[PDB]
Amino acid sequence: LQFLRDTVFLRYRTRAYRRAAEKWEVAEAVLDVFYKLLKDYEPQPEDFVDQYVELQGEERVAFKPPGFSLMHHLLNESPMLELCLSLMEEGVTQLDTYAPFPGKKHLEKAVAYCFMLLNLTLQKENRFMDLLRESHLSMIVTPLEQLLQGINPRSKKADNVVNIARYLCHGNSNAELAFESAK
Amino acid sequence: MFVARSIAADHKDLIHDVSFDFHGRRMATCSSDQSVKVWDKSENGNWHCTASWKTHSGSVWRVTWAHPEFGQVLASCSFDRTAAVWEEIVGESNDKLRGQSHWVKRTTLVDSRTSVTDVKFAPKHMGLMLATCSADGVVRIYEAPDVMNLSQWSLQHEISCKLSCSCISWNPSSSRAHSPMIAVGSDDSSPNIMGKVQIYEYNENTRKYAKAETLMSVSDPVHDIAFAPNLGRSFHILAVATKDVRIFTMKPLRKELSSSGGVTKFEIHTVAQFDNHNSQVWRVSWNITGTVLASSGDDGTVRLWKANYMDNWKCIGVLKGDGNPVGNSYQGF
Amino acid sequence: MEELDVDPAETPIPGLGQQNRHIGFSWGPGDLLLYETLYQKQGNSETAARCPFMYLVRSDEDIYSPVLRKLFNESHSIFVGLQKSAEEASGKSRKAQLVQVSRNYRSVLRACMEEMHTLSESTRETAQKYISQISILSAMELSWNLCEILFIESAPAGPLLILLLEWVRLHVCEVDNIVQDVLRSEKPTEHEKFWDGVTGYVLQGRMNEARQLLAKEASTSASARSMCRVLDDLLKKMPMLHTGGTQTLTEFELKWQHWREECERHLQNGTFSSNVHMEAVCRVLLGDEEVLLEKRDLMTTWYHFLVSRLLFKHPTVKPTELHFYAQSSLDMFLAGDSCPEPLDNILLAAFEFDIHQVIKEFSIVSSNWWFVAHLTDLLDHCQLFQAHNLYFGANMREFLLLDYASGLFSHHSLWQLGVDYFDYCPNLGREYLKLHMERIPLSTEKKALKALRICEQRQMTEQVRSICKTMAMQSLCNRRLGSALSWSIRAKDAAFATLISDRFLKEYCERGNFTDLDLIDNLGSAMLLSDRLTFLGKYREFHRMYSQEQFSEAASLLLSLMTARIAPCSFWLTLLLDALPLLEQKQVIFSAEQTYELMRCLEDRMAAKLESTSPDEIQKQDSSIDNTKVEMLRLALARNLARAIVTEGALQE
Amino acid sequence: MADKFAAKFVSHKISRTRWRPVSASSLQQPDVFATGSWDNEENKVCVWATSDFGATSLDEEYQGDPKQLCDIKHPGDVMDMQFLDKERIVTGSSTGTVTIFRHHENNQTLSVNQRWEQAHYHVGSNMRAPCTAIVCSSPEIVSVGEDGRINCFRAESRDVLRTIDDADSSTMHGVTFLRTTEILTVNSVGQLKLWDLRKQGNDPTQIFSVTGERVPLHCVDRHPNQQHVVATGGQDGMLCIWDVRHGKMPMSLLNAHEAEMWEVHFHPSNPDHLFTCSEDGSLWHWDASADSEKPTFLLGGRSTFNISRSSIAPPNANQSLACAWLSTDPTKGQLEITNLLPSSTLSVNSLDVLGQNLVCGTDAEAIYVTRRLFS
Repeated sequence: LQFLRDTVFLRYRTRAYRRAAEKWEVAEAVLDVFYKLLKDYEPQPEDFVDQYVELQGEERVAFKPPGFSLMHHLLNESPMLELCLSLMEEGVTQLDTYAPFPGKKHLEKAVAYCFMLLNLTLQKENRFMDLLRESHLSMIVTPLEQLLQGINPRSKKADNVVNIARYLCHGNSNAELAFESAK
Repeated sequence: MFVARSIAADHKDLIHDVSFDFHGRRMATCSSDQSVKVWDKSENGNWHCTASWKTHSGSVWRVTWAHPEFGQVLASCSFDRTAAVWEEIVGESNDKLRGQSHWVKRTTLVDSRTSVTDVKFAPKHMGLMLATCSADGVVRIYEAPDVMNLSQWSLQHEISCKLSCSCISWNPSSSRAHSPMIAVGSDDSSPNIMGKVQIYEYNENTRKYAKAETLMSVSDPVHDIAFAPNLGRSFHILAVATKDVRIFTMKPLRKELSSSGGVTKFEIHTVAQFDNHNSQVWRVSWNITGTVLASSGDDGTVRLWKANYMDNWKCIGVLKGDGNPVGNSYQGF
Repeated sequence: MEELDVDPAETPIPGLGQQNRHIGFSWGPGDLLLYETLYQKQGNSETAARCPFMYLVRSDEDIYSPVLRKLFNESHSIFVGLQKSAEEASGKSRKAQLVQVSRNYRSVLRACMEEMHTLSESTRETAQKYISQISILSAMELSWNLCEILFIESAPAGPLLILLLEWVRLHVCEVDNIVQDVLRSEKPTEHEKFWDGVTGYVLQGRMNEARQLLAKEASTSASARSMCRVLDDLLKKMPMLHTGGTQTLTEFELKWQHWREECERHLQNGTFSSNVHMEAVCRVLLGDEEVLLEKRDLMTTWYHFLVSRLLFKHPTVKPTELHFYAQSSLDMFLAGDSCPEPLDNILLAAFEFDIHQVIKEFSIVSSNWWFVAHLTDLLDHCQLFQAHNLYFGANMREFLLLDYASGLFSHHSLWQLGVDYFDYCPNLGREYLKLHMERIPLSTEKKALKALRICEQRQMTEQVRSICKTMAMQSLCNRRLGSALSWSIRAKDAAFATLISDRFLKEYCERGNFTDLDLIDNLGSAMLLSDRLTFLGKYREFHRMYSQEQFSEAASLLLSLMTARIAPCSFWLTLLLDALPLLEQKQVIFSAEQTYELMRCLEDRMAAKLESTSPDEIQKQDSSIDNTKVEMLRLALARNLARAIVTEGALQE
Repeated sequence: MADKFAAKFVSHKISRTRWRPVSASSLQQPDVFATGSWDNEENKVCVWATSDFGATSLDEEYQGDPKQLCDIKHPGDVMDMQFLDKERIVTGSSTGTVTIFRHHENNQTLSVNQRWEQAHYHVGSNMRAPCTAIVCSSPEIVSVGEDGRINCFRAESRDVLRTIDDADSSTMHGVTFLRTTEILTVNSVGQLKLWDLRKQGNDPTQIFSVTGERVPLHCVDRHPNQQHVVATGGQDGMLCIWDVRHGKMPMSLLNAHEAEMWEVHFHPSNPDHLFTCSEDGSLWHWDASADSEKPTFLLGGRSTFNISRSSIAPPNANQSLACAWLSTDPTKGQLEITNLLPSSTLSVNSLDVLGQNLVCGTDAEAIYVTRRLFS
């Protein structure tokens, strides 16, 4: 998890590349793997107790589950939102140019997986918010409204609405993406 | 607030003088035990005995130091009718600060047969020279042309100021067209001898050191003379410690050609003639900047004056050697 | 500043007396080193013990406090800001930034006071020194506020009155303690000093609390409601700031006279016969100070007495009248209780102006160069000069600058903010800084960098080269290369360059060959420093040249080496030895004429060395072998040249 | 500046680089340097000679290829290398064995010497939490990290000398100097601890909630003008400038955006030049962080356009207001940024700006050298 949080999603697009399809393929594969992992993982109510090892003096640190740690990181301040915004901006700048590129399907799959991940995280938080009020030592959880309305160092606002509007202008095959956005 | 005690040093006999390096930290002493001790005051607040070794067998008196930029040498005066120079040689390279260091005798100052007065250094400008004097009135100037051989002392100047020279002070040049000045105060052990202060200049037309001007006013045996530090001016200030507090000012009048050939028209004005000590003075010393004057006496009294605004010196610090220092006055900054 | 100085100093030494000793002096960066010795004195004594306890005497002993270092830091910051901002006069904006700087200094001094009070209540022994310095700095703050409200911003009737009102409110903090003691002791609604607290609250202009106190007194009593209502009506009739200042001074004076005459009428009507407290309050409000003269023990000091007289019977103050009333109050206070202090005289002088005389008096009482230099710069930056504030006795500005520079140079590391002092000196500050920095070492980085930068800006390289040669010799002591070359380039020396060249040549002769040819090839190959340095560089490059082997350039470079004639014969011998395989091939580079010209120059130099001394005969016993090798090589060269001449003749024929 | 278009292709990554202890000068730099690379061929420390000097050396123009002198493998990962005296190379390792060599300064050869071992201490199991920051006071070495342990050693030492483990076991991150014996440490929690080699005096009680947050910082360095002035940059997004002489006092807080603040660097001669290498973004050089505002520096940044061949200074005339180092209130952005990227997607990991000679070791198997950055 530490390797995937340090190396991946930090140095995977702005590196020495001689082909434009390499970054697209890397991003698509990473997003698909992360979506599959988050869909296979399921938070259990038993993960809220103090997981402190106490077996014959085996005093260790709080060995939190990797999926729970990833969920807490995505709930608090994380660069995943900025990465998704940059990916949406790149997709808009690729779609408004209208050029035969083999990365349109990869971009569509990536944004669909991102929308599915957002829906899954929201559905999980809908039931996680009830088990956090009774658990000892709660974490810092922020709602999706604040993350969507946060200020970005580009136009003092979020470009999500701009990307959604440009999707309707370039609407050649984004029906499923518009449906996921409406959901 | 000062941690003052009643005993210091480790010399059992009569301690003569001390000296300190221009860079600080390092010090040295000269007493009657025929053994000089060099101390190193660390940053922790203590000064331990770094080294102690014999040097002279006839009561070492004065001690001089030099800057490390031209060579860390030590020239001391003694009453054994001779004098030598000590050096500090270190080994190894520069792996763990400095390696093993030791005191050595690279060379011995020759041409010493009578009582050596002062053999301190000289200002650079035209080269770092060494002035050797005695109690006969002959001043020699030695130079070191070989930077790798510290034993070479080429004799290029030998002046005969007559009488019996005691103190010698230097005044460097202020620009590229100025010549160094040398003041010589004699001590013939007779106040009835008129004329004890001599002035010597570096004449560019003769390339030697002729008598620039003389002074027949001071006839008492001169004990110490000290020039003021050059601040880019034409006039100069001099402090003559003999039997009272004497401070004179030398002003130029004709320092050009034609009107001033081999001599220079300089007017000497007595700007301070005090005698509040009711005795006599020994040595006089100036501050590193030119604002504090320090002197002592034979009765065990130390008097320190400071500058004001009218080029006058008034007693600010009065210390009693045998008694206790009385008074308290600290202005501050 | 008089002709006479001050009294003798030097604290007494716990001991001595019975023994005969002496104390000698040693100079230093403003710190005198005193040592006990047995020189000429009145008696004789010996037998002393050793103990590391040096005597360091200095006037900068106050720098050991953590507050003074911060004070110097912010003072340097404000000084740099003022010196960089005072380059274009305007007037209104100038006074605005001056008031802003004054408020910043006020906040800084308040923070310093609170932190030093914290340190004082943390400490125990130094409480006397702490309260003494607190008192002297409070007097300094009083003088600063006075000069700021007088000379910095000359305000007429109204603004200056409000300034003095808030100054008195900030300086007086005893009415709150009196009210607290009244509330604590006995009942909180009645006491013996409640009327005194009410009078103090009324005098301080705190009507918001005076009304509440009057209401509490009326609720406690049973026949004081009418008196409290009359007092409230009188306070309402009393004009404030909306009547004068920005309106009409004549109307303000008329309203003040009307209020005064109404108070006199209310006092003389007869309703103030009862209640000795309110009667005394009304009598004090008129102008009679009998109660004040009776209870002067509670009236603090004559400063507050004078400001109370000004608030009472002085609607408009005149400078001469102000000084007259000040000396009258001083006399009437001394007639009741003496005060052997110079603070009243200093304040009287500050009232009677003469800034130079006040500065001289403060200097002869307790010297403080920082504040006087700051106030001098402040009054000089206003572009206003009068014939009563000119500096006398040498140059006061230069003297204060030198004192401020020495105050920092007397310590280590803290002498960083002293280089900016000499940015406006007429070619004297450079020498003053040199006389201080030519004796102490420089082992820092940014400090020496800034020093070299300001030196190359002022165009003076004497001490620059003096330090560069020391750095070069220190590098040669460890046998450096790149650093030594950089120092030689920066210094443009000659003797040290020859020394390091001879050292490199000796190292090459001892090692047989040279391997550090690229360590000294980073700053050169173009800038001809000197002949021997150019020859060393050309030999270092000839190394690689004959390593790659090229006949034409090798012949040209060996011709240059032979024409140089500034090298020992040991190098030329090896050159002539190893330049034969490169010439064995049939070439036409440099004809036989020039080749044998170089050969004859070499043999002439060899014969000259023979006639002078010996060709390394006392060092090695290979002279015969070298001679035989030279003979056989010159024979082979003659054969090759004859063959080349034959071929050239056959080709030309 | 003096950025051209030539760029060599040298496949050699660089993690950090130390130089010879230059005295009485901070702009001038030697030509031989010990580079602790992340992975040239493997994790090791090499010696490279070029022509780096102060105020741009004469020989070797643009694009200078260094030359390898001696290579010595280093066990673990290199994160801190400081020169103690003159011939001492102390390198920290992630495995817990801090290596020390007494290499020859003139022979251009590294000599294997001593190692301080035992850096991870735990009862029950084992947790790898060694020391990260290493400072040298000459002849003293102090190592700290995210563990609370303080490892103090003197010259010529092979084993442990002082292991300070106070009750306030914080998580130190970066170290900085103050003068000749005082050292400040920025921890990974948002606190500062200033001590003096004479007596250890920890005091991490400086929490700021209004006008400047206390997010765990990262790197810290000193200003060319006034050695006491320091600058700290971390995850807070604010290059906080402080005028600390013995107590924590701020001065300027520039709200940086789209950055991480991993390694801060200053430029001598002209102290108004600051660089900040990070991992969140491309290449950009700040020009108005600690100072006020310098015109003629926009029209670039991030990865668009480029401003070089000219370093326009603010006009100096007859002003009436003070203009110096002043930039508080963390509400600004990126004022006056100089784009150093040649409009190409690159991943850099080290940038040393010791003087006018900039050296950029990147992960894209390339090198970048700028001889002048102020003219």
